[PDB]
Amino acid sequence: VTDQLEDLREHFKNTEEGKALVHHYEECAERVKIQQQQPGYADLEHKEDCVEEFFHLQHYLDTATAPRLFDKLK
Amino acid sequence: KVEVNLAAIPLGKNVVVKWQGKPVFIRHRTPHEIQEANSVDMSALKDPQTDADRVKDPQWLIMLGICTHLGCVPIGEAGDFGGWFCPCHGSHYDISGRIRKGPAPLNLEIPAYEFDGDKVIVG
Amino acid sequence: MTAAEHGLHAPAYAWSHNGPFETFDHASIRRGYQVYREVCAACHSLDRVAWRTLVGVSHTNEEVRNMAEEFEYDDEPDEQGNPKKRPGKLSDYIPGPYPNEQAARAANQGALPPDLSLIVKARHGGCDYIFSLLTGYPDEPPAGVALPPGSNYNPYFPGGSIAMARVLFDDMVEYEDGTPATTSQMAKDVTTFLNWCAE
Amino acid sequence: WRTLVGVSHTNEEVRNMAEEFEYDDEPDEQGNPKKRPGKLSDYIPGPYPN
Amino acid sequence: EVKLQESGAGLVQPSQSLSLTCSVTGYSITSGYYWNWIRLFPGNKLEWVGYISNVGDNNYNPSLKDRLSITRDTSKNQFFLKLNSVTTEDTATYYCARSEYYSVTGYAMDYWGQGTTVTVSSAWRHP
Amino acid sequence: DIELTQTPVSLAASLGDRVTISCRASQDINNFLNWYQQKPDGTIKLLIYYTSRLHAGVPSRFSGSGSGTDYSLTISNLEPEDIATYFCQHHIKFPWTFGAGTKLEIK
Amino acid sequence: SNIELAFSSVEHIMRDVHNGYILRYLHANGASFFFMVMFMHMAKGLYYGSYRSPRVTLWNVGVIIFILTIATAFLGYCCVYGQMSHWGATVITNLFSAIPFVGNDIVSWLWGGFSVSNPTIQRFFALHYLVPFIIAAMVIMHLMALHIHGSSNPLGITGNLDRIPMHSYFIFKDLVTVFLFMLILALFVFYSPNTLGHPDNYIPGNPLVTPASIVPEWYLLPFYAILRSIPDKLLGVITMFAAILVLLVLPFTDRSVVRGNTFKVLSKFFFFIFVFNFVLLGQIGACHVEVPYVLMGQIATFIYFAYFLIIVPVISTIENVLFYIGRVNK
Ligand code: HEM
Ligand code: HEM
Ligand SMILES: O=C1C(O)=C([C@H]2CC[C@H](c3ccc(Cl)cc3)CC2)C(=O)c2ccccc21
Ligand code: FES
Repeated sequence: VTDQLEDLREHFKNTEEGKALVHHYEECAERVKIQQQQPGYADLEHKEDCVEEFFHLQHYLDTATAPRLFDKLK
Repeated sequence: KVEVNLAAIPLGKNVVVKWQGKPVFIRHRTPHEIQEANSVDMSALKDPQTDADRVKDPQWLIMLGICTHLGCVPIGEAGDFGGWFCPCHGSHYDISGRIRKGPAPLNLEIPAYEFDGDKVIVG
Repeated sequence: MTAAEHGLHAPAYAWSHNGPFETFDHASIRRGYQVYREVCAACHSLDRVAWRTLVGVSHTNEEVRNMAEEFEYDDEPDEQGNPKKRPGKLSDYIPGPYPNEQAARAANQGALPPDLSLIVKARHGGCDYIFSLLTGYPDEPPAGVALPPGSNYNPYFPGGSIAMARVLFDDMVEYEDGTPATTSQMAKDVTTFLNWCAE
Repeated sequence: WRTLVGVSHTNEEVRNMAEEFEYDDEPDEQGNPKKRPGKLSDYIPGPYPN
Repeated sequence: EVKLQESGAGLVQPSQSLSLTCSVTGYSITSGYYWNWIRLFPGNKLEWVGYISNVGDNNYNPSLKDRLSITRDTSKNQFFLKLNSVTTEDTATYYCARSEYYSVTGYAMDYWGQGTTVTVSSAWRHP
Repeated sequence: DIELTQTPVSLAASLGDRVTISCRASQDINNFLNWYQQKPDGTIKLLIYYTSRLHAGVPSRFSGSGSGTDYSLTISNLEPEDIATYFCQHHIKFPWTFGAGTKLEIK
Repeated sequence: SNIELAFSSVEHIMRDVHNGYILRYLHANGASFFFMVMFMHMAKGLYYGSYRSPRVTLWNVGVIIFILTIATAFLGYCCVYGQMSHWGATVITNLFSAIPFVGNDIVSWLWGGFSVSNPTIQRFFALHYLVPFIIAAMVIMHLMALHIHGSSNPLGITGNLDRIPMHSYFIFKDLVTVFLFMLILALFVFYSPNTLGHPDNYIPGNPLVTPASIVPEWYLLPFYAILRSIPDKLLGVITMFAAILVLLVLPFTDRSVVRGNTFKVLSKFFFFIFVFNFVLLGQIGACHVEVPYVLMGQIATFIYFAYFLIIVPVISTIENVLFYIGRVNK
């Protein structure tokens, strides 16, 4: 059994706005790598991260992975 | 009187312990952090005090986690001063445990303590 | 407040009991107890719930008498003045995994696993937030978030750094009735069971 | 024990008596018992365990 | 941050007075710790000159005690050298520094001036 | 006036390896010994206080130690450029006293 | 009321005592409705200018009652001994340090030891028993004042020309609000029992660890706000208490010549700024000491006291003069 939720999160990541938003994070996840190889990074002090992205994604997921999810369940 | 295992405290770890019904704060201070504390303007300060008086060895910050406003217990590694924030009425404390922003009139109190081996007797 | 310190808002799943006319799903509660027994009991006390209280809700009189006696509570001293054990009675409170606060932390990198009996009320969102923290352990701590040694990431916890590692991994519980022992079905139940426990 | 001090004895005199007995004490870091001598803060222990 | 800024005549004619000044910013002369003078000799060796404290008590070196006068202006957050009767023997780069004090770790100069080089000489310069 | 033996009298080293200056007091100084650092442009910094303890910023690869009357200053690798003359002072009493130094160039 | 059994015993009342959960949810939700209804009662007194002679003493006493009801409900909270309880009880005990010199000792006394400990929850239980009889004692003088002058009217003119007897009109009228009251209270009690409480309170109090969401009771919030608004300890305390006392000047600063905002446009208007400020002030209490919230908090607080002390006597004096020139010849 493909997890009733995992499966539902998947299907929604792969709609229009899912694509649009998984990307937005990737663009950021890449940008992070780039900033990390650099010298004296550990003393950059204001190091970017992509939690703000991440959360914008789950919100889109949640908003759909919630009123739907529960009927797949027992 | 109580006694802490100083070795069991990583460099940059906040440790709380039960003494006299209050909490006692012990941070293991990094040298960058030690510098922040002692490189500051005692006129930008409400209850102005030299970090080196507040501490015996600068590597060890040791104080009663009672917010000198109306006596809550400040959240660690918090605030706008690399110290502590008190969620009760927003008093901000710095990395030497002293008052920067907020209603608190005073710097987080320093208990009596003696070092001994790596055991500090907080009484 | 940064959305990272707050934790992400758990969504409005549609529970069996939500609504003014809705009894719990007792079948669901029954499952959660197993999901409770096999999984989280390893670490978590449920001290304000008594064996008898299960009877008529999730189980039947013996069904709970059985569970009850699988544990040796303390019992009044013999004629000499020396201890003794004894099995449980229905009159008892489901024993914690640990003998005190310390061994609870020793067994968890110095974390104090919350007694669960009251969890669905001692948290905002509650049923949802319980479900979501349990089905919301994502694979990796988001680009840039640097996680301490022995701590996991969760968007639904505040500041993600949760001292509880993920614990739902499909099928690790053998659902006695015979339901998809998933993780979003292992979870939805212990939530409905933990709901009961606090209310 | 303390209640004796100043009445029948002197501070140490009662500190002495006090510590001749091992009261229960909060568990170590592992979660296992321990004894400890008494303090003046204590109540003079009964001969029997129950 | 804290910063120390040297300023003064570094070309003094013998039998006169060497007179430097160390202006600070990012901490105060009258909070805490110690306010020092230290000279770096031609032969690349360092010597402690003296100090004024945070409440202005003068621990001088006794090699130079009969000859100097550390002081301060508190309105201006700065401390002063005045080495009387200068000989070429005194020719060296000069450094101001703040020295902390702890009970445990004792003293340490952790904030140093940028340097001001003096040369005792009877040469003439346009004032 | 407690005098300190700086040694070796400035010995250079190879680009990729360690080194270890040392101090030796004319008296018992009780770990009250700091280590300083003079980059050729003149600037002098703090590196080590109370025999063994880093100052803010000085990279963890710096070490230093000692006790009684004899003290070290062990570096880990001389890259990228630790090129400076490393003085040492006692502060057990007054007046305090630096060493000779120990200039550090490439071999 | 022992600090151990305390938190549990309430769970006991919840899990075990027959109808005990109904006992708790009613006690607690009820305390809230008490406070709503009391604000609406105090509202009504502002709007129609009840506080106004001959009813001053009537008014004043209600200010004493309102004080005793906050004192009462606070203690009843400290008796659950959850998280919000132990820290609530720390701060209120600590308001007394604000008192010059002796202040710390008062607090120590008042604590019966080093911290909000056991001799504390036990006295907080005992004082919780005592005080409600004091309110009732006081409700009697309050009703005595009410009695010798009788109620006012939504017209702020004299009653003495068209009186009718409380039985059976108002007895029956009052019965309508009563049932309605119970209905909403039933609604909360059975369906929304904690839609009014803070989840931090199902957590056993812990003296070493304050939470990081310190929202206090709603009916209390607007004061929490005012308290916080002041970056000074002594002054902040004073200003919190002053937020309630100031209510006693209201019969002097009302400069008008008529009792009642009813025929009073400029008065109505600010009266609802006052209401609405007061609610905002409350919203400010819930949010973190973040920006612009602090500065918003500060401005409301100003608006608050300014309404009694400034707006009202001003407006009402103006409003006298509009009433003159707005008719007469010369
Ligand atoms: C149905 C299964 C389980 C559930 C629903 C559950 C639930 C929870 C909850 C609600 C918290 C509270 C954190 C918060 O909300 O602030 C928590 C924390 C914790 N849990 Fe679990 N748990 C489960 C299983 C386990 C297991 C199997 C272990 C270890 C073997 C464990 C160890 C811990 C520890 C050490 C903490 C402390 C985390 C902290 O202090 O932030 N739990 N758990
Ligand atoms: C235990 C709390 C209280 C009780 C039992 C109570 C009772 C009453 C009753 C029965 C009346 C007559 C019905 C009515 O006019 O509403 C009244 C009116 C009044 N109350 Fe109270 N009250 C309480 C709180 C307060 C407070 C807190 C205040 C002021 C701070 C206050 C001031 C007044 C005034 C001035 C009137 C006259 C209203 C008018 O002229 O119509 N009361 N109260
Ligand atoms: O820090 C506070 C705090 O300051 C109050 C406040 C609320 C208003 C109280 C109040 C006392 C007296 C009066 Cl007349 C009015 C309000 C004062 C304490 C709380 O209720 C509280 C509750 C739980 C945790 C922390 C806190
Ligand atoms: S108690 Fe810390 S801010 Fe008021």
